[PDB]
Amino acid sequence: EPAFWASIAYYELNCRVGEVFHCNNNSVIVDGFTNPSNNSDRCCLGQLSNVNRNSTIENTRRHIGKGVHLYYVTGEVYAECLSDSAIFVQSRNCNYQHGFHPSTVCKIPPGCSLKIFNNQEFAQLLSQSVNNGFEAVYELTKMCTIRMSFVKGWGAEYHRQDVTSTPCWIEIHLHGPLQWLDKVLTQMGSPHNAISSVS
Amino acid sequence: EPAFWASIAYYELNCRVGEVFHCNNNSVIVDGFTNPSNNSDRCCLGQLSNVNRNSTIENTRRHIGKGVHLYYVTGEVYAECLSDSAIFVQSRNCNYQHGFHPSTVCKIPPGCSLKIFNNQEFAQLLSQSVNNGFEAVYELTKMCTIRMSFVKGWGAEYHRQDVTSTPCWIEIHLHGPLQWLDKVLTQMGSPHNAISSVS
Amino acid sequence: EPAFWASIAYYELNCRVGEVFHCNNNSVIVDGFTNPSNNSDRCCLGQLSNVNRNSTIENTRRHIGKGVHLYYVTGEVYAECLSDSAIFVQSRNCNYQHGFHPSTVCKIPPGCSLKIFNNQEFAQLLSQSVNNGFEAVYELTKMCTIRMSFVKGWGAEYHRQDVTSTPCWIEIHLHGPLQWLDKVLTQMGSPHNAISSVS
Repeated sequence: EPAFWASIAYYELNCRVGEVFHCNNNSVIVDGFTNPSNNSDRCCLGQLSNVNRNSTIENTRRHIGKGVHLYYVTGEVYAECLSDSAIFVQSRNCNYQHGFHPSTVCKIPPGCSLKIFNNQEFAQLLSQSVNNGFEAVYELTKMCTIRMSFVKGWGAEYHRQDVTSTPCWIEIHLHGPLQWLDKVLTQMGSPHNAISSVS
Repeated sequence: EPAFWASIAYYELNCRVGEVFHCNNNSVIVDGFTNPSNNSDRCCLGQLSNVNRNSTIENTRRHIGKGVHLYYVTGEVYAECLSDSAIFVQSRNCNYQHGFHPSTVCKIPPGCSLKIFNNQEFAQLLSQSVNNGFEAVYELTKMCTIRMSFVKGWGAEYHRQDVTSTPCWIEIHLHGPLQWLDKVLTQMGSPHNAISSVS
Repeated sequence: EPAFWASIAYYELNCRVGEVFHCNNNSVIVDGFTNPSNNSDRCCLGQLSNVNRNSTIENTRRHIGKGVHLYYVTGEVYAECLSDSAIFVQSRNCNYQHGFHPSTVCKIPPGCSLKIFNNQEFAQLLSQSVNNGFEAVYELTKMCTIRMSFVKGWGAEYHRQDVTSTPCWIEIHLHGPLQWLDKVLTQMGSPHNAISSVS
């Protein structure tokens, strides 16, 4: 249905770095090398520039290497750690599809794989949370974004508590889900407690 | 003449959020829902991401809803508040076309409408300010951008004094005007007091 | 080989301003006027917006005028100062092709010209630094970006020590070089001292 199944924006700490990548090929790689082809469907982080860069970020960028392979197949998306260092994923849909806390950050060690989005499991939540409120379904908006860190992990068991603390990370928007979510939201009504224009 | 009649970039406070939208359809909507189609010509704010986000911004984003409808017709552009909360517009051309101070921020309450750019009124200023200086016509550059806030207002009568203080707002560039302005500027000469390269 | 020979992003101080321009025409101009055509292959800085802008930046933007002409021919790229004020270039490849320190910032006074990238000279470095390490060739990544300031200079002989200190400047990525560099890096191996995921 959508021209792209995902889009990916990259950051270094809390500052967006480089253009947004959009994916139509079902298999995309985000690596740390230097090819600029927006076509190909390699998202190459290595040729993103940043003068604000520091040593701990430069070092990390040199260990992304092969990076992450993100495979869209039917309704599911899996992420594979091709890099020689681990990646770390925070997916609310995956944290649900299992049984973890919504803020759970999972490790995908090198060579490993993980379903990070379940288009079915999501589809439920959608319907379950329709007759559950409006803001109920607004929050699902949070499920269609997945955050992923290269090398350095964050949260429970690390010093880094926020993804914005990690040197190299990406944000993945799943356009499939967002479109279905959109269909639902456009047929509903604003929250209760209206909103002040001054405060 | 131009491929797009406008482009719109969105911010939350003082940080740009999301990609720039470009408009070729004469009617565009900027709403708070979650459709990613760059085609359609709905600019959907709800699927823009931000970890730096805070509670007062999240709340506002949930009241944008239907948002603003921006209608380009002949030379004029009107803005219509479809949202259940008001939008606030700062248009130098509209502040002139009327008689307000250039920094005047106008409210468009829900259901209301307002001509925010007058392609004629602008056209005058252009000619009047040609034989009025160069920096005279450089400043017109400021007229081709319009800033607009959702829900929270800013300036006179609010605590918020700068648009950068508002949680959710957009910046609209009118490519029609800019092109005509460009035609004029390329035939002129730099300002008087030349410029130091050290200070 | 690449769809674009360069891309250029603009900044004001340390904040990215406006969209990235991509160049396929061998001759591009970056000026300070107001045409939005992404086609043309004029990159027009004057119609980039910024509320965070200050007086010293506004003044500079008004002296860019004709700006810089960047000519890609065969393997070489030359930069010509069309502006009435000088531009300042930091090109690691040019600093090498000559004999300067890598951080050397060169002035191109109005009317002047300068080869800022030598596709041959680069080609050497590439091969020389293959059997010289991996991180050896990773650093070449730094050579394919060129930073350029309008009017105000930076570094040795000025108060401004960092390009991020200059009010108006651009970052140019040479996609030719990056692609060849990419070919090389994808056939190699990560650095020695592996990397901690916690620190």
